[PDB]
Amino acid sequence: GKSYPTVSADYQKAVEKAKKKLRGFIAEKRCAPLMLRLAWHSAGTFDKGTKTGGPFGTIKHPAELAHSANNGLDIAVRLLEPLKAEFPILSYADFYQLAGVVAVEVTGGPEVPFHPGREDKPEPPPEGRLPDATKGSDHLRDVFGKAMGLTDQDIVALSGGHTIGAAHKERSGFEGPWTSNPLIFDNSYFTELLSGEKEGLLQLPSDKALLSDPVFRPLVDKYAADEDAFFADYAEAHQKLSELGFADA
Ligand code: HEM
Ligand SMILES: [K+]
Repeated sequence: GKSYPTVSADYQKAVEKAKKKLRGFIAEKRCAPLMLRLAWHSAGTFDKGTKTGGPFGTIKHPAELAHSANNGLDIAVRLLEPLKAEFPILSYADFYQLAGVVAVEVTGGPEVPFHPGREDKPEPPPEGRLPDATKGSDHLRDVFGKAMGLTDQDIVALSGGHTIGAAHKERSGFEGPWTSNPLIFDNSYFTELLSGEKEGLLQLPSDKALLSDPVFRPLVDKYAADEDAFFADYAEAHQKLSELGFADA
């Protein structure tokens, strides 16, 4: 149910230019996982019943960066500020979601469709909407389903974002990468989840919840067996995530 707004030709030119500069910047800085996290924490605050939160640029506000869920994302915001300044016509809202799309692309992931037009809104949402890594399936459905409005399939596929990156004990308190190749976007997150705990690799309680839930586990199995299937479902889910509350909800 998306009706994307019209933007000027100059806006579209800046999107295309920004997309290329973001590739080079994110690849050079090796910061794709952090940028994916920044885009996801931007979007993941959307509450469908109130139409508040969502990918509308508020994460750059000190009040939202201060949310404990967002520990470390001020680094992300700061890294992007010089490049953002080369594209004054773009909203921050669009710029951060574009960075998330590019982060997935430059690590070898699917090409997530991107539509411009998000406005930068004045009020950040209240703290507390992002998921708690220590809880399980009911909690994930509360947050992704009841608040954001995403499907069970979306929850499993988007969990596969942890195929890149790592936790840091000084940010969340968890520590280490989920995969042996944490700058490579692939289905390894699910293959590690199936195989048991391997030394040095991370599994959060929220990751493990996917293995015991009757709806989530067949999705984990599909994705571990079929990377192409993972990529298709991932791209659908990331696009939906990046567009919550935008161009209709
Ligand atoms: C399903 C529920 C989720 C929970 C409970 C969760 C929890 C976390 C936690 C605790 C960390 C480590 C933060 C740190 O110490 O640096 C993390 C990082 C990460 N998350 Fe998630 N996450 C979830 C879903 C998502 C989604 C939906 C995506 C993108 C699709 C995502 C992408 C990432 C990435 C890329 C990292 C690594 C960041 C880095 O390397 O700096 N997460 N997440
Ligand atoms: K990987």
